Amino acid sequence: SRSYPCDEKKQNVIAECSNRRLQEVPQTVGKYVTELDLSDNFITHITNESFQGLQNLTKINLNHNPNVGLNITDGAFLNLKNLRELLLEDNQLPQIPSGLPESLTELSLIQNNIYNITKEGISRLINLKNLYLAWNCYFNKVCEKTNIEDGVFETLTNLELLSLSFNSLSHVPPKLPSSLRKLFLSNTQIKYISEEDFKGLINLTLLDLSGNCPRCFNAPFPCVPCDGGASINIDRFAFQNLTQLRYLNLSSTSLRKINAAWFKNMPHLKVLDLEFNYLVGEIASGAFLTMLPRLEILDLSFNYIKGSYPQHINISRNFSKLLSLRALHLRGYVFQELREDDFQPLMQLPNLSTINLGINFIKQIDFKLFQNFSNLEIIYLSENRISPTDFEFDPHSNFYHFTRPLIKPQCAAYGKALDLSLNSIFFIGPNQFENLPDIACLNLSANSNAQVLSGTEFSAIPHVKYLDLTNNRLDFDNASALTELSDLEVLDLSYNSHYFRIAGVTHHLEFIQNFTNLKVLNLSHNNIYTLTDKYNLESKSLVELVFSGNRLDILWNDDDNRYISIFKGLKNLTRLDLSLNRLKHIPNEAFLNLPASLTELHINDNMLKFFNWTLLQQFPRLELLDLRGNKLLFLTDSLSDFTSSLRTLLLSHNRISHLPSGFLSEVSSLKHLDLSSNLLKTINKSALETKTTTKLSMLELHGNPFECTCDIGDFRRWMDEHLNVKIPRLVDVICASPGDQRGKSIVSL
Amino acid sequence: RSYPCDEKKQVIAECSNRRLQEVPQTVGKYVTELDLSDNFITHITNESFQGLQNLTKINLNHNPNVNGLNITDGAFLNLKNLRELLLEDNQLPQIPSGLPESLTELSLIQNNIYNITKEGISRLINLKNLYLAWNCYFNKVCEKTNIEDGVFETLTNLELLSLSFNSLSHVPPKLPSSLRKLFLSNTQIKYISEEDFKGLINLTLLDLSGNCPRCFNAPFPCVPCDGGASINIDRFAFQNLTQLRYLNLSSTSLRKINAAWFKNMPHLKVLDLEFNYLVGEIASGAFLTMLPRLEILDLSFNYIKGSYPQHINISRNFSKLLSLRALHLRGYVFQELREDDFQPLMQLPNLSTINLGINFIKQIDFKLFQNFSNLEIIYLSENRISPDFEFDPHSNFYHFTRPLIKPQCAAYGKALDLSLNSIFFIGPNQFENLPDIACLNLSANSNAQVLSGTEFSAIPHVKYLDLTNNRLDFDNASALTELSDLEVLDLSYNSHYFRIAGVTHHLEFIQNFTNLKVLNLSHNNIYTLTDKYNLESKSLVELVFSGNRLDILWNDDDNRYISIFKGLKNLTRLDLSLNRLKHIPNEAFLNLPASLTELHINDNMLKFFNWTLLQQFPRLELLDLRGNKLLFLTDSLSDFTSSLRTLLLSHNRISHLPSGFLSEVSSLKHLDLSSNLLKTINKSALETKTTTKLSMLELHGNPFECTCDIGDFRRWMDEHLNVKIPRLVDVICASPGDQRGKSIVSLE
Ligand SMILES: *[C@@H]1O[C@H](CO)[C@@H](O[C@@H]2O[C@H](CO)[C@@H](O[C@@H]3O[C@H](CO)[C@@H](O)[C@H](O[C@H]4O[C@H](CO)[C@@H](O)[C@H](O)[C@@H]4O)[C@@H]3O)[C@H](O)[C@H]2NC(C)=O)[C@H](O)[C@H]1NC(C)=O
Ligand SMILES: *[C@@H]1O[C@H](CO)[C@@H](O[C@@H]2O[C@H](CO)[C@@H](O[C@@H]3O[C@H](CO)[C@@H](O)[C@H](O[C@H]4O[C@H](CO)[C@@H](O)[C@H](O)[C@@H]4O)[C@@H]3O)[C@H](O)[C@H]2NC(C)=O)[C@H](O)[C@H]1NC(C)=O
Ligand SMILES: *[C@@H]1O[C@H](CO)[C@@H](O[C@@H]2O[C@H](CO)[C@@H](O[C@@H]3O[C@H](CO)[C@@H](O)[C@H](O[C@H]4O[C@H](CO)[C@@H](O)[C@H](O)[C@@H]4O)[C@@H]3O)[C@H](O)[C@H]2NC(C)=O)[C@H](O)[C@H]1NC(C)=O
Ligand SMILES: *[C@@H]1O[C@H](CO)[C@@H](O[C@@H]2O[C@H](CO)[C@@H](O[C@@H]3O[C@H](CO)[C@@H](O)[C@H](O)[C@@H]3O)[C@H](O)[C@H]2NC(C)=O)[C@H](O)[C@H]1NC(C)=O
Ligand SMILES: *[C@@H]1O[C@H](CO)[C@@H](O[C@@H]2O[C@H](CO)[C@@H](O)[C@H](O)[C@H]2NC(C)=O)[C@H](O)[C@H]1NC(C)=O
Ligand SMILES: *[C@@H]1O[C@H](CO)[C@@H](O[C@@H]2O[C@H](CO)[C@@H](O)[C@H](O)[C@H]2NC(C)=O)[C@H](O)[C@H]1NC(C)=O
Ligand SMILES: CCCCCn1cc(-c2ccccc2)nc1N
Ligand SMILES: CCCCCn1cc(-c2ccccc2)nc1N
Ligand SMILES: *[C@@H]1O[C@H](CO)[C@@H](O)[C@H](O)[C@H]1NC(C)=O
Ligand SMILES: *[C@@H]1O[C@H](CO)[C@@H](O)[C@H](O)[C@H]1NC(C)=O
Ligand SMILES: *[C@@H]1O[C@H](CO)[C@@H](O)[C@H](O)[C@H]1NC(C)=O
Ligand SMILES: *[C@@H]1O[C@H](CO)[C@@H](O)[C@H](O)[C@H]1NC(C)=O
Ligand SMILES: *[C@@H]1O[C@H](CO)[C@@H](O)[C@H](O)[C@H]1NC(C)=O
Ligand SMILES: *[C@@H]1O[C@H](CO)[C@@H](O)[C@H](O)[C@H]1NC(C)=O
Ligand SMILES: *[C@@H]1O[C@H](CO)[C@@H](O)[C@H](O)[C@H]1NC(C)=O
Repeated sequence: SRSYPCDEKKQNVIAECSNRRLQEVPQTVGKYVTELDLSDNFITHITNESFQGLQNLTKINLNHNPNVGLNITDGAFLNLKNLRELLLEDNQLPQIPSGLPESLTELSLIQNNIYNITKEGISRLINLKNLYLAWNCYFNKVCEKTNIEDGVFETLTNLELLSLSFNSLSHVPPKLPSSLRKLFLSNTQIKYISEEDFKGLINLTLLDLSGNCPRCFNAPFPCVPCDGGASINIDRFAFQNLTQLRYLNLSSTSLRKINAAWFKNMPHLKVLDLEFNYLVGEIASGAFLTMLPRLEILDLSFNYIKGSYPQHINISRNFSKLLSLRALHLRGYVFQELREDDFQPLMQLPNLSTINLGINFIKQIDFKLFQNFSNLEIIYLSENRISPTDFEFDPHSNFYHFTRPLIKPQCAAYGKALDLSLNSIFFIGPNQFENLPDIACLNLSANSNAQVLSGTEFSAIPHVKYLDLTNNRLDFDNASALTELSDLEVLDLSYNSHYFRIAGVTHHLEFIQNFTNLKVLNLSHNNIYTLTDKYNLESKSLVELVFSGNRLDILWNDDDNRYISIFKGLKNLTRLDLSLNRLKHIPNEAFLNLPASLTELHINDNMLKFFNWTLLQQFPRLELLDLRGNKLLFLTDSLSDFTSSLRTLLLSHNRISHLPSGFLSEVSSLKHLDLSSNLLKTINKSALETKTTTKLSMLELHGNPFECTCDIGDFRRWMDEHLNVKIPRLVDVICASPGDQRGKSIVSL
Repeated sequence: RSYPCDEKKQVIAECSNRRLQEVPQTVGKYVTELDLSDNFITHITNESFQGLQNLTKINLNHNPNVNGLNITDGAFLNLKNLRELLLEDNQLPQIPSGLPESLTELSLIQNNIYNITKEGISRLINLKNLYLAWNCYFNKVCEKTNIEDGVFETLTNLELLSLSFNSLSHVPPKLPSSLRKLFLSNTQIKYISEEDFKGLINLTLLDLSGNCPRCFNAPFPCVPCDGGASINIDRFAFQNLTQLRYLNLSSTSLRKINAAWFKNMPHLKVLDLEFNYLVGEIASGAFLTMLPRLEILDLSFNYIKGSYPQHINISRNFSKLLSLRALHLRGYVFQELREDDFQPLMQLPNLSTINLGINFIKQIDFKLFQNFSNLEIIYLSENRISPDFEFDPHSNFYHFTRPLIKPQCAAYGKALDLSLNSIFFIGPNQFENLPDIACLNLSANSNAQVLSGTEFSAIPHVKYLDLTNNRLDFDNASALTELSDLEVLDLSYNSHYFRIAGVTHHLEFIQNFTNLKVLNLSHNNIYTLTDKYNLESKSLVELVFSGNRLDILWNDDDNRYISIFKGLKNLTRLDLSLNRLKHIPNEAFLNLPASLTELHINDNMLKFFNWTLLQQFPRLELLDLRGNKLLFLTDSLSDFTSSLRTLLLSHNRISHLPSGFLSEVSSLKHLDLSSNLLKTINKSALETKTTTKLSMLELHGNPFECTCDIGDFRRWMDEHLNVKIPRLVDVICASPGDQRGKSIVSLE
């Protein structure tokens, strides 16, 4: 049938029931459901009856109930004989619930109020593979020191992952099972790591001891250093028997000195995180660098000496021993100048593909040094000074750094990438790119660049294919701009509105036609409303034009003809975005002059009161039409007369009060119709008049003010009979009248 | 209570933009000025104003609002005192027939009138001001304007005539000599003869701009004279224009200005010559000797296309402009300004404003601004220094008329605006040899430096400093402290480094200012500070903290910022709008300065507000909680404040009003409950023994139930007519249907 209140669907069966304002566990769930997600509802109480007839559930998620404490009686879950993954995060739980099923393999209890880790609660769960207990007591939270009953984990003999981070521990719990692979103990106020602490865990691949004896200067959180800001104290033989270790996080442990012999017996170490320490000394001289022959990722970010600004970065020769190194991060070291000889030790590494020098206030760089490298793919120099919920930190993300790729992947994919974003390159000199290697992806966003590009500024790197010049203040006064880059495929000129705003300066966009291979052009949020000389955009190649956040309302205004064909010369164009252009009306001749090659057309978030549906006869490839967030007052009754290509029609956030007789099913093409957040109070039988298939497989109707009287029943039978038409969010397809039905789903009466 | 207009005296009916479909027949019969603009009115007849004799002014602009306005012959003619009639933007195809002989002002701007006729105009002999601009222009489909010979001749009191933006081709003959102001911009007149203005001895303003326009880079469809020739003005065309004060010749494609045009023009004060081709004349400039009483000279946008000369070339004869107060040279385009290039201007005694905006200037020898007698405004924005219808028919077409520098900044003294330049850091000699500057603009220079307490030492008296839209790195606690006289500091939109956790942010310098009155930290995304977590000043009166992250600063797991504003002991005004606050901790709220009079927490997401806590705020006059998610008010609000005059609660989720709330506090003049969820206002809500001192209660936008029991509130309204409820048309019944859309003030 049609499931309510959850949306149920099957994979190699999952009832997503989240964020639905549910007051208690709905009882109408399907029977063959394996994975239920009740996250973000308003459930206050779980008992042994809440999931009575669903013994085929292997996964329940009750995270963030009740959002804006959750009461769970003992053994509530005890009957669920297949339950393996139980997620109870962010629930103000005061203790680990009693009587959890011996079946559990995964138990998350992140972001609760649990300070007593106890055998009664945990020792029964001998199938546990992952247990997450992070973030129950941290920062200035009002909470107790955490109590870990002795030997509480030693039963958990297939335990592979244990996370106790952001809890007050003081010391590494004794008696962990040697099954452990991943041990997270970040920000647990442990000052001292003894020889005994992990002697037994011979399978460990990840150890996280970060933020114990933190470096607190400029902490974005309440930060409590060890006494005299001292180093975490790691015993000489603490990592002796950790032969399988692959991931070592030692960020913010106030390290000044690394004991090289710590790495003696972990020659498979792949990822070493050493951010926010005091290692300027160790970076220039460290022995430990010789002990890391398989290391792929080394993170030394934010080791700057406070108030210190050395002229040069000082890199030990021993970096030349890091033969497997793939990515080196050296943000926040802070130094003025980068010279060829400062990086000799890295030049011979065969796999060094990422070098990250973000946020170092670098003033000058000798670009020729990147030339002398095996296979640099990513040169990240963003944010230097080159010149011509309810909690703040995601419990599931890295705490010390953003985890996203450095360069957008769609740019990096083209080849070698140079990111000079967020510098002070306000003008591109004639030699600013001399001695660079053959860059394919270049980022110059947010340099306050205010110049007049003219066909020569990129001569030294003519093979750029993806060029980001967003958030600058370019002065488009020359028609040869960027014409030197004849392989250019993607050009992003978003947020260069500064000069476009000014009537009196010129604005030349002619250079666009000069590329034989330009595919994607983003002119968004430029406030374009007047151009000089040539009023039209032209390209034989261009496939996608993004023109959001401009002033087509002025370009196409009734008293001016000059821009009536503005986009017509884009002969290859399939995708066009005209959103956010304050259009109240589009002149018919202007709509007719959009390229007939369009398959996708967005005019969302404007101000349209009317739309000439007849004009779609001229767009025989048009598959997606998006008119969301306008003021449209009705629809045409003749849609099938005007297109046989349209598959998706998005009409949400408009003012439609009536759906025409023979609308739904007369148009063969249409798969997906979105009428959410309109002014429909019913749907007439006659709009449901049916042909073939109807082909409609998705119809959105949430947010309309349906009159839930016996009038609607025609539509209800229709839904009942056309179960191939997915209606999402049934709990939001709600009745506005009369008062007895007000606020309920239309499906529930 | 008037309806549907809002009425008031000195008697004026403000009835605009109200969705009305006919002229209302329920307008007070005393009303003298009536404004019905922006309504949906389609028809006007001799009935529409039948009971409103005594009307002196009617505004019908822009009806119907989103065909046109149909007006019958004689519709208005029974209105015998009617002086001002405004009919702009109504798609009138003709001047309406049989208008009353009493009219002194008639405005027909923005219609489809291409025929000016005696039948329409010639008996309207009391006319002082006739506006017919913008009826045919650009690529509008419209006809060349036909002016019946002599049509203006009987208008012998006509002082102002505006025909701009119509296709005229020639100056109309037979203009009455009572004319003071004649507007003929963009009328396609290529030639001015000696006859055209021969009798106009009272003219103080002539506007001939946009005839033979300079079309290069035009922001509108532009049609040049052939060859781009200049307007052709006869040597004697201004013989008798002895009273002329304003002459506008912008965009007339002038290469050469004939000095003799000014032979008989001793009072010219304002001369506008933008968008011509006058680079040569600026250098040679015979005409200048003719204009020793001129006050304003606008020479902006005379740049030669694709010419970037090294220097500006200013004729020595500029020194004859002895009454010049303001010189505008935007858009000349030149590389460098040397002292010798402005010699001619250095002895002009009243030259207070020099405007060099948008010239792409790279180097300025700043010491040259000392040899000036009394420059008050040095405007150098937008250079290059280093270390319906598009146009408003009531505004200048060739430039914005706002002030160059903000008045609040210029009022302090000499002013220097280097906004939108490329001063990405202030070098150590960036300001030497400047005049004693009191108002300084450095907005939008992409400045990224660590200000450290010496960068402004050569202009140590600045009192208003604008550093907006930069990317400053707040890493030295002595930044700006060399400005001991500083009173206003704007640091808005410097979010760049503020949004990065790993860099330092030191705001300690705030404390060092003995005279700091206004501080703007808006839109900086402030969420973390280094070492010192508190703002402190003994002087500060106003702090703007909108668009930051108080949600993070005061989150529940961190206490370091719980007194962030307590040390602002003198503060009266505080804006916490736009900080994504879902809740304020009680301790953080009680730590706001006890001295506050005006507190804004609008446009957050506050679900709850602790009203109790207003006990700690005995000077609190204005509290703004608009644009939140508040579900309710307290029961006993007088228990908590005796000072509150204005409470703004619009756009919240309040559905029930507490007993006696409308008279509960009695310091309160303004209560705004618009756009909430009130269905009605119960009897218990109006119970008091105190007299209410409320004078404005706002309720539009609540979904009222218009059943018979809204009667009690209707009665209270009827009884409390001192309590203004504006916008009664929008105080609307949500129910029952068939009462839907109607103002609660109707029915049973
Ligand atoms: C110290 O360094 C260590 C070693 O790098 C670091 O360990 C990593 O922590 C992250 C953060 O939890 C782990 O990432 C998770 O891995 C699981 C398992 O596949 C994913 O499901 C998670 O993704 C979900 O959540 C994300 C964020 O909300 C979403 O982006 C996504 O939609 C998912 O729903 C998440 O990636 C990571 O696996 C470990 N690394 C290893 C190898 O185990 C540790 O965090 C550092 N310590 C601190 C305090 O930063
Ligand atoms: C060529 O130069 C001349 C001389 O400078 C210039 O004449 C000026 O035109 C403007 C634009 O109309 C006039 O400004 C108006 O003056 C009246 C009367 O005092 C005001 O009502 C107007 O203000 C209303 O409208 C404004 C804009 O909507 C609103 O901001 C304001 O709040 C009011 O509602 C308006 O200021 C100006 O008076 C004349 N100057 C003189 C001395 O008479 C002419 O515009 C120039 N020509 C072109 C095409 O630019
Ligand atoms: C940074 O914050 C500062 C300080 O708040 C801010 O400067 C202030 O801007 C306001 C404008 O919002 C100025 O107040 C105006 O002053 C004029 C001039 O006389 C008055 O006409 C105004 O009153 C009318 O308009 C108000 C609404 O704007 C109505 O409230 C009023 O009833 C009238 O209709 C108005 O009060 C104030 O003078 C300045 N202060 C200073 C010192 O300049 C600055 O704009 C902010 N910066 C940025 C970049 O946003
Ligand atoms: C300027 O416009 C361009 C082109 O539209 C923007 O780049 C495009 O960004 C969209 C996301 O908005 C990308 O689509 C996404 O790609 C991923 C990766 O396969 C996919 O998982 C997502 O579901 C989605 O489809 C698209 O690839 C990307 N295109 C290019 C050529 O980069 C760009 O972001 C806009 N610039 C700015 C500043 O907004
Ligand atoms: C060029 O650099 C800019 C600025 O660093 C990058 O912009 C960031 O993009 C990410 C990825 O989506 C956003 O989530 C960040 O918020 C952006 N930061 C800012 C300040 O805008 C940009 O993506 C880079 N361009 C490419 C092609 O890699
Ligand atoms: C300093 O310079 C900036 C930029 O020229 C001025 O900002 C403009 O202010 C006006 C007038 O209020 C606004 O209408 C414009 O939109 C603003 N433009 C920009 C780019 O922000 C600023 O007001 C000047 N400051 C002072 C004190 O004069
Ligand atoms: C990695 C972050 C270092 C924070 C301290 N610091 C240092 C500077 C700075 C250093 C050198 C030049 C200019 C500025 N700015 C700041 N904010
Ligand atoms: C006043 C308007 C001039 C318009 C043409 N122009 C000229 C320049 C330019 C000139 C000289 C240096 C840098 C830029 N930029 C532009 N856009
Ligand atoms: C370099 O990377 C290649 C390809 O992934 C891999 O085969 C090899 O192990 C790496 N070389 C070294 C010395 O680690
Ligand atoms: C760009 O193309 C146009 C016409 O297609 C041509 O006029 C112009 O010379 C070209 N400019 C170059 C290649 O720099
Ligand atoms: C049209 O677009 C496709 C890519 O979508 C491309 O292969 C082709 O070269 C384009 N046409 C021209 C003439 O460039
Ligand atoms: C659609 O456009 C054409 C002009 O292209 C026009 O003739 C027709 O009247 C228009 N239809 C509507 C409803 O505007
Ligand atoms: C012009 O300046 C002179 C000399 O400084 C002064 O005497 C005179 O009063 C000023 N006149 C005006 C109108 O400002
Ligand atoms: C407190 O503010 C007022 C208002 O500006 C001012 O008069 C007084 O001097 C201020 N306190 C100082 C400057 O210490
Ligand atoms: C508001 O403030 C008082 C004093 O801090 C507090 O104790 C009271 O519980 C709060 N009110 C609400 C509704 O939480």
